[PDB]
Amino acid sequence: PRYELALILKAMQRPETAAALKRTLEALMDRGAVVRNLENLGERMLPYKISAHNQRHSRGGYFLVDFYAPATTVESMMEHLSRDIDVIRPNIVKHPLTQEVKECEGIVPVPLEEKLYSTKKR
Amino acid sequence: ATPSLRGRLARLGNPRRPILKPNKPLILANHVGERRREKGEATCITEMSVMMACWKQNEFRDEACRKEIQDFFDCASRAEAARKMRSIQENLGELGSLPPKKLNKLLHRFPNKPHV
Amino acid sequence: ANHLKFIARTVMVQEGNVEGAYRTLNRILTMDGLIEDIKRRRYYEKPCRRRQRESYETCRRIYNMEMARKINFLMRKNRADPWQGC
Amino acid sequence: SSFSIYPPIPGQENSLRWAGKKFEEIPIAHIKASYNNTQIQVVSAAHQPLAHASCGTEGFRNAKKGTGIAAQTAGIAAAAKATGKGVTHVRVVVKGLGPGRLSAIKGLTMGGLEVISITDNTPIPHXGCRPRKARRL
RNA sequence: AGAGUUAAAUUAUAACUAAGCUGUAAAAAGCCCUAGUUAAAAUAAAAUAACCCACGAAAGUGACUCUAAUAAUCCUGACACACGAUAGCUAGGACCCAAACUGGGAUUAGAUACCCCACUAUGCCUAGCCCUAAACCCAAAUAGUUACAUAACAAAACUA
Ligand SMILES: [K+]
Ligand SMILES: [Mg+2]
Ligand SMILES: [Mg+2]
Ligand SMILES: [Mg+2]
Ligand SMILES: [Mg+2]
Ligand SMILES: [Mg+2]
Ligand SMILES: [Mg+2]
Ligand SMILES: [Mg+2]
Ligand SMILES: [Mg+2]
Ligand SMILES: [Mg+2]
Ligand SMILES: [Mg+2]
Ligand SMILES: [Mg+2]
Ligand SMILES: [Mg+2]
Ligand SMILES: [Mg+2]
Ligand SMILES: [Mg+2]
Ligand SMILES: [Mg+2]
Ligand SMILES: [Mg+2]
Ligand SMILES: [Mg+2]
Ligand SMILES: [Mg+2]
Ligand SMILES: [Mg+2]
Ligand SMILES: [Mg+2]
Ligand SMILES: [Mg+2]
Ligand SMILES: [Mg+2]
Ligand SMILES: [Mg+2]
Ligand SMILES: [Mg+2]
Ligand SMILES: [Mg+2]
Ligand SMILES: [Mg+2]
Repeated sequence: PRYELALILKAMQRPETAAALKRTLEALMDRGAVVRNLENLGERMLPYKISAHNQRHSRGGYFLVDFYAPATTVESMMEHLSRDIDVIRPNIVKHPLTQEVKECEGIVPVPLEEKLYSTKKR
Repeated sequence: ATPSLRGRLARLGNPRRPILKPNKPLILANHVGERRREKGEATCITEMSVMMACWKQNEFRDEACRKEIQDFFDCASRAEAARKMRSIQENLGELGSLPPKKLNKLLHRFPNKPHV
Repeated sequence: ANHLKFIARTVMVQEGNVEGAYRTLNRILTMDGLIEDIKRRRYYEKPCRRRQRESYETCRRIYNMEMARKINFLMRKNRADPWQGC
Repeated sequence: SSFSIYPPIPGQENSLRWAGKKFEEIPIAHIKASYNNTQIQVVSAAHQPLAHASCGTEGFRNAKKGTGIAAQTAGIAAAAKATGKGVTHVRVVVKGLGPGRLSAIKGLTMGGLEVISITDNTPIPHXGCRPRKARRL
């Protein structure tokens, strides 16, 4: 995967939630993106009230979409999701699996530094 | 753990710009500073206020304020006792940490060596 | 403003005393440094003063935590001297 | 006797009822302790004000109203007016840092009012309005 | 350098209660179109992490996301080319809040100062100019040595 879409949806019933995902994925495919899979994080109470499209939301559903897309089409996807009203907060980040966990050896102890002053009689 | 002192001070062989600019050199002295006396605060306030309530409610006569008057005297004696005994005992009580005089002698036996 | 109320920076009294609960709250703020932060936000300090304050706070924290280690390290050498009048 | 400092979360169901009502149903006592004045207001669970008191309204005037004793008297007066309307327990919210924080807390205690929870809601900007300049006294 | 985004605080604004509210070592002036609580845009500024010391040539940069991206197969070099905090100027837009100047209060022998209250330029965005700082780590760049050797003080001394 290359890009990850942290998608938060307004809490609603099963039919409209499926419809919202169906058209959101359709918008991604129109911009030239090959979506890998869709991950569902369930519905949870939002950490804080989020104001979007003249509404106050306290509960929402979380969904995650990962895809390969050209670099120039990220703005179009972000702009398209902003106009949509069934999505409360869209964010796009590079997929964390793109970077590899750098190998580590240990906590190297830093010795105290000497020779910071002259040796004259204080 | 002690904060690292690596690449902080302004030195000739230091590519990193200075991060610390101490007023006086970071050299451990052979003596510790004296304890600072605790600043005082007004005592017997929660007992004086209730005493004033009875005086204003009874035309400044202690015919019915005896309960409040005695507590005000008790607080004054209680505050007097603690104030006139804190100084002597606190010098050697040490709260588990040696008084400044003992630490000065201990440090003199194992002094710091800036020279040689 | 948007978060739930009566969750953050909240303590509950026990057995009906309130002076003890309040002191617990102050230790929470002092450890997290909010009490000093509110003191410094009453007026505005220029960024020139902010860095000069962080160069005195850090230096004190180094000297104090180093003199503290020496005291603990030399603490065992306080027993009665076995060679008095030797 | 396992006692937890953290408040009972509204989402859960904690069997800790004071005077027959739940935790969120208990009224609120807002305390704004500034550096020159202390204002105390008690409001219901529906945020409907019951009684209001401050160092200014209790006869203290000018510099005197900023002292601890003035805040202590305000706490006594506010509790008496609150107890008249029939409230036993209250959740006190402290606003700001000032010399009247301690006195107002125990002022409600000695005024015939019982507190169960203490909250500090001091306005803490996260970077916000630029405050006034320093005072070269 | 662009594009998109907002957590905590604050204000316009509405409801309710209260008669006072701000302010100081102490007061007055100001406000009463106010204060407390609940609900809440825009503008501006970026708690804790940071007891970390990273990036850039320097001045500088530490809220989040994406795009573009940090010269030289790795010496010195100007009056030439490019850049340069903050204040200031020209044109348009924004204005919570801070605030030179100015007005009021207080202090003082006087106070066109320190202290208190109000408000403007301005601090902000877009385009252009100005090219000044204790622009100071007062220590020039590149290779090195710990030998020789303490004016003083400081951040030890020296060679090409
Ligand atoms: K921030
Ligand atoms: Mg560098
Ligand atoms: Mg100096
Ligand atoms: Mg907000
Ligand atoms: Mg720009
Ligand atoms: Mg007046
Ligand atoms: Mg108001
Ligand atoms: Mg406006
Ligand atoms: Mg730094
Ligand atoms: Mg270079
Ligand atoms: Mg380079
Ligand atoms: Mg060159
Ligand atoms: Mg410039
Ligand atoms: Mg400028
Ligand atoms: Mg300008
Ligand atoms: Mg001109
Ligand atoms: Mg202009
Ligand atoms: Mg303006
Ligand atoms: Mg203003
Ligand atoms: Mg004047
Ligand atoms: Mg500089
Ligand atoms: Mg120079
Ligand atoms: Mg230089
Ligand atoms: Mg040069
Ligand atoms: Mg070079
Ligand atoms: Mg070199
Ligand atoms: Mg000499």
